[PDB]
Amino acid sequence: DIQMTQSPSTLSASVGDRVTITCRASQSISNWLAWYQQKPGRAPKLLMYKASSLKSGVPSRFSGSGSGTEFTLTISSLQSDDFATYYCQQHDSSPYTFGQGTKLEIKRTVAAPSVFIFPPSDEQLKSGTASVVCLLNNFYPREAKVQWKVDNALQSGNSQESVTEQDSKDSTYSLSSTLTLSKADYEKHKLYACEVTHQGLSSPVTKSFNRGE
Amino acid sequence: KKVVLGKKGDTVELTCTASQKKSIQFHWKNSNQIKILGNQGSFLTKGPSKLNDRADSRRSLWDQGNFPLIIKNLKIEDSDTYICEVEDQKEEVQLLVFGLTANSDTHLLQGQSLTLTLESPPGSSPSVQCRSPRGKNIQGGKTLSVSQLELQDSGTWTCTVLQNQKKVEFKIDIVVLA
Amino acid sequence: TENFNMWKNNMVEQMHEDIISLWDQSLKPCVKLTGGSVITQACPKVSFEPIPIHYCAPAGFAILKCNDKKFNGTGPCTNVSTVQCTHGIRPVVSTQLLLNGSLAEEEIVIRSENFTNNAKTIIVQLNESVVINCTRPNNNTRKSINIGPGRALYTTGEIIGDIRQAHCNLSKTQWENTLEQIAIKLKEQFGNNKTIIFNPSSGGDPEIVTHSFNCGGEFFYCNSTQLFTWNDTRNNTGRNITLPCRIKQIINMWQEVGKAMYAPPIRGQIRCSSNITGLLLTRDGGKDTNGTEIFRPGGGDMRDNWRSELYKYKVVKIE
Amino acid sequence: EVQLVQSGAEVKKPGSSVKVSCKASGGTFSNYAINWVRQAPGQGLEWMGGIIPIFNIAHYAQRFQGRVSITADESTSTAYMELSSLRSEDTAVFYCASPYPNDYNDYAPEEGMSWYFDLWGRGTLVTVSPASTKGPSVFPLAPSSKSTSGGTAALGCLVKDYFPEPVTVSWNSGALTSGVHTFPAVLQSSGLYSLSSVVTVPSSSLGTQTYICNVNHKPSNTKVDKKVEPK
Ligand SMILES: *C1O[C@H](CO)[C@@H](O)[C@H](O)[C@H]1NC(C)=O
Ligand SMILES: *[C@@H]1O[C@H](CO)[C@@H](O)[C@H](O)[C@H]1NC(C)=O
Ligand SMILES: *[C@@H]1O[C@H](CO)[C@@H](O)[C@H](O)[C@H]1NC(C)=O
Ligand SMILES: *[C@@H]1O[C@H](CO)[C@@H](O)[C@H](O)[C@H]1NC(C)=O
Ligand SMILES: *[C@@H]1O[C@H](CO)[C@@H](O)[C@H](O)[C@H]1NC(C)=O
Ligand SMILES: *[C@@H]1O[C@H](CO)[C@@H](O)[C@H](O)[C@H]1NC(C)=O
Ligand SMILES: *[C@@H]1O[C@H](CO)[C@@H](O)[C@H](O)[C@H]1NC(C)=O
Ligand SMILES: *[C@@H]1O[C@H](CO)[C@@H](O)[C@H](O)[C@H]1NC(C)=O
Ligand SMILES: *[C@@H]1O[C@H](CO)[C@@H](O)[C@H](O)[C@H]1NC(C)=O
Ligand SMILES: *[C@@H]1O[C@H](CO)[C@@H](O)[C@H](O)[C@H]1NC(C)=O
Ligand SMILES: *[C@@H]1O[C@H](CO)[C@@H](O)[C@H](O)[C@H]1NC(C)=O
Ligand SMILES: *[C@@H]1O[C@H](CO)[C@@H](O)[C@H](O)[C@H]1NC(C)=O
Ligand SMILES: *[C@@H]1O[C@H](CO)[C@@H](O)[C@H](O)[C@H]1NC(C)=O
Ligand SMILES: *[C@@H]1O[C@H](CO)[C@@H](O)[C@H](O)[C@H]1NC(C)=O
Ligand SMILES: *[C@@H]1O[C@H](CO)[C@@H](O)[C@H](O)[C@H]1NC(C)=O
Ligand SMILES: *[C@@H]1O[C@H](CO)[C@@H](O)[C@H](O)[C@H]1NC(C)=O
Repeated sequence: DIQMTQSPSTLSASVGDRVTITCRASQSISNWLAWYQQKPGRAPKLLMYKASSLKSGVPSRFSGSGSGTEFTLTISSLQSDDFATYYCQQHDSSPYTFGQGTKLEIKRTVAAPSVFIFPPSDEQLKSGTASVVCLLNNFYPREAKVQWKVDNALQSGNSQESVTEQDSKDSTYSLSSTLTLSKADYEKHKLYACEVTHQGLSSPVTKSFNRGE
Repeated sequence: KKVVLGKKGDTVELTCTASQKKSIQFHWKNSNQIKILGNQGSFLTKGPSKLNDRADSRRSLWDQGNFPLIIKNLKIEDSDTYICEVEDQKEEVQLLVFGLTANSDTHLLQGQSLTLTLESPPGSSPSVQCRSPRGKNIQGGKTLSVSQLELQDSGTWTCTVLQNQKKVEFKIDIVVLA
Repeated sequence: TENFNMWKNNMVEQMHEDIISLWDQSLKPCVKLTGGSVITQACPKVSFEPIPIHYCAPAGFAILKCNDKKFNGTGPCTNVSTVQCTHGIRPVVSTQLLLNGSLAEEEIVIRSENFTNNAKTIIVQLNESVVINCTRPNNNTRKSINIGPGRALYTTGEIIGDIRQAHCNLSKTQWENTLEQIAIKLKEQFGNNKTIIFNPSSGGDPEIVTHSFNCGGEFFYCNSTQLFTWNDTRNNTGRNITLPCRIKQIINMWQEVGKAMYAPPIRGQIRCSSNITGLLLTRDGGKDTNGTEIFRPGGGDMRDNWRSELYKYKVVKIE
Repeated sequence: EVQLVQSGAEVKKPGSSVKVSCKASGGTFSNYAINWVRQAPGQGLEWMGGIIPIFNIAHYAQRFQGRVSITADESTSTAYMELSSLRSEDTAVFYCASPYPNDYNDYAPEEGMSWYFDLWGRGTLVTVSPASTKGPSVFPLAPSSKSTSGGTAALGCLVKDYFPEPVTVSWNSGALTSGVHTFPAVLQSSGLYSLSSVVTVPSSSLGTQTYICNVNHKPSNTKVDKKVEPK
């Protein structure tokens, strides 16, 4: 069976800059490849088939090259309508395998992530469980691993991630993490935190709260 | 000579096996020794046979060395002695085709008689042996009729025709009402 | 003494497994169906052409050709000769008719494994090759261009005919005189008092019922009914026999048991002119059929196609 | 035109079965080779199975051998793909792709046979959750007195426990275009959802003006006019 691999995974690309994507196979598959674009929450659409042949109604800035094992997707100029994900399919033999995926994003100055915390109300705790929100507003790059430190004891379970894509405002990100423990595991503890790791702001500055006023 | 019983208007499957699990050239001839089915290499052939198109074979099993002969919708004239000349070591098999019916609507009144007329091939003498939902066995030969037909006889009857330690169970419907 | 046996030969099995190996490297199907499981793959069209072959014994062995007029095909020969390789042969995969092969110098020669066995095919080798012209016309696309003052030069491409439909041609006169010659050799084999009749194929897979073959990377199927209908007493004088054919995508593999599907025809024209070197026949007797024998087209096993051209050869050890 | 039409959004509790549809708007049906493709949330494309144009043969990937059955309905010109024995991991989107329908009577391409996907279904999301239709439980979120961000703080409206999707969290049909971050929904440990629609405004919005996060949910017609209240 054929294994596909793209490069790079993440792509901090600027505007207008000429960029090239790769895809390597597990065996010689001739010139039978295809490149797909897919915008967020939308069906993928074919641009390049036959490894390099363009299709009717496809822009000219897109250029497919290569054969055998190594392949490349090149783009001359770059507009604001080409920031999607790209997949390599291999229409050689079944089973048809696809690519890993490469997110083409925008680049800007390394924005300082914003640490902020939301106080959970009692209509939220006196109903089922407890809520804790360490919201990060406007930062960069996307790669910013968050850690959770409640009661000093390192957290290793009940923490979920949830980010948003890049907006057409200032190309920034926003995330939010939460805990899934009730008022029983709440009264038993009093100290909290959420130290996020990132090169933009090294020092683990954190915002938290204590039981009551 | 093996034997197989087949029901008029039904599919049957004559079998034929060579030693090793390999696909080799076979054939099927009747009493007059006429081609019915063969195989040129890995293709299927046919013959001038009466069942020119009613024959077939599961080509998937040819690779395992089993060369069937599947006859479907068979009448009665066809019941003969079939030969499977495979690689010199030919094999024979006898085909018998029986069938039963009534010469009166199965929706009978209480007491009336019901005459089951059987269709036998010109060769062997069948051995009829009916059985109600109750189980009252009646033995015959060419025909088999039931005298008193009670009300608790309603349901389905199993008239099994035996011949040569092999049998083919039938299924007739009987409705008695008044 | 040196006994020959063309039917229990081993070059025939060797060549068979080699010729199959050629195909499975120079002719890939868009999807093959064998052993239940199914594989589909891209299938770039290619111009496959029957390319001559010499059978060559390995280091230490020799092949033996028997050069006797009217050879049994089996049984001790007298005027034998040694070789190293066989004269070039064309590996024609075809049914009902053997093509582009060697012929008899003298008269027609019918050979069989068992004449009385009606389940055994009858290899009929001709002494005079009949020519067949098969071709898919370029009838289909209707292009044209408007020429005039102020006229730009575009081309209007629209297809109007069946891009899969072809036909072959045969000399009516040649073929008739050919059949009447085979019937002569048959009467001098089963009896002069016997009557001869040719009749179409009984039934079965498409490849057998209809004279199939490969030409230009495409698979033909030719309704050879006009060919084998002749009752001795039945385009009468000097015309041109023409039979219907069709390119198919879905063919049943001859290599093993199964089906395969290939890409649609290619643009342009597809033409092959070949020699009818011989025909694969088959007989059918049913406990004495009054006093008349019928003969149908056979074929389907490619060992037969090989055997027709390896009947004089025998490989042996030179100890 | 010549598009492909897919069926709506499916909600299934584990252990059931669902059969998705896919009609071919134009062309000729026998020319289509409809293959089904799966895409799990936050994951890449994955092939599943398809039919063979002039065979009726349907082949599937080894992963989905005895679980999927792809059928073709000639009468209505629709293709179906049923999925048996539903678990939680099969939550995904199922597109029906297909190489352009070239007329059977047409000279062969250079690819021989086109196994690339030209046409794509709009998308059919299939979520496997145990829970049934629940109303979006809205909760308040007030600003903090000890703010050290940059003068500007942040309020919000933490919508928790709802099902199914979607659920638009607009503010007065457009209260502000800056700082509004309507995060995506996530499945809790159970079978519900939880997003966090927040926004950043000047610290001078105590009582001069405050926005309301009007939360809707047409599938259960639940509405909420929760007014944001500071502290
Ligand atoms: C040959 O002659 C017979 C009549 O004697 C006729 O029925 C048959 O159709 C003719 N040709 C064949 C063998 O089909
Ligand atoms: C040709 O050889 C065969 C095989 O032995 C044998 O039947 C006979 O010698 C010849 N043919 C005839 C006329 O029977
Ligand atoms: C070989 O066989 C033929 C049989 O017809 C015989 O006539 C001929 O003399 C032989 N060859 C020679 C030249 O010895
Ligand atoms: C075809 O047959 C003719 C004799 O009619 C022969 O001269 C020619 O070489 C043959 N063509 C080939 C090479 O098969
Ligand atoms: C073909 O064989 C016959 C004898 O069967 C012979 O008379 C003839 O000369 C050969 N070829 C031709 C047509 O010259
Ligand atoms: C030739 O074929 C007949 C078919 O009836 C068979 O009976 C006979 O045994 C065969 N002869 C030989 C060579 O054994
Ligand atoms: C058939 O084709 C050949 C080769 O193209 C040509 O020489 C001949 O005139 C054509 N006519 C016949 C005899 O079929
Ligand atoms: C195409 O031309 C051939 C002769 O070259 C003819 O036999 C056939 O009928 C034609 N097909 C049509 C009508 O397009
Ligand atoms: C075959 O023969 C017919 C005779 O009318 C002729 O019209 C046709 O063009 C021939 N086919 C070819 C070109 O081989
Ligand atoms: C065969 O067909 C051609 C037309 O393609 C015709 O001109 C020729 O006379 C025919 N050949 C003969 C005489 O058999
Ligand atoms: C035909 O020849 C055979 C030779 O065995 C003979 O017995 C028979 O009487 C002949 N039939 C006719 C038509 O007289
Ligand atoms: C061959 O000839 C007979 C003559 O009676 C005919 O009935 C039969 O259909 C033909 N067989 C084939 C191959 O269809
Ligand atoms: C070719 O074969 C089919 C068999 O069904 C027959 O119906 C048709 O008439 C034949 N065509 C010819 C060559 O006349
Ligand atoms: C076949 O012969 C008949 C009888 O004259 C004739 O009508 C027809 O033109 C010939 N077919 C062709 C054109 O080959
Ligand atoms: C038969 O041989 C000739 C000459 O080599 C070749 O041109 C033709 O294509 C061959 N026919 C077949 C069966 O492909
Ligand atoms: C075939 O059988 C019939 C039986 O009535 C017989 O009269 C006839 O002469 C036979 N055919 C011939 C001419 O051999």
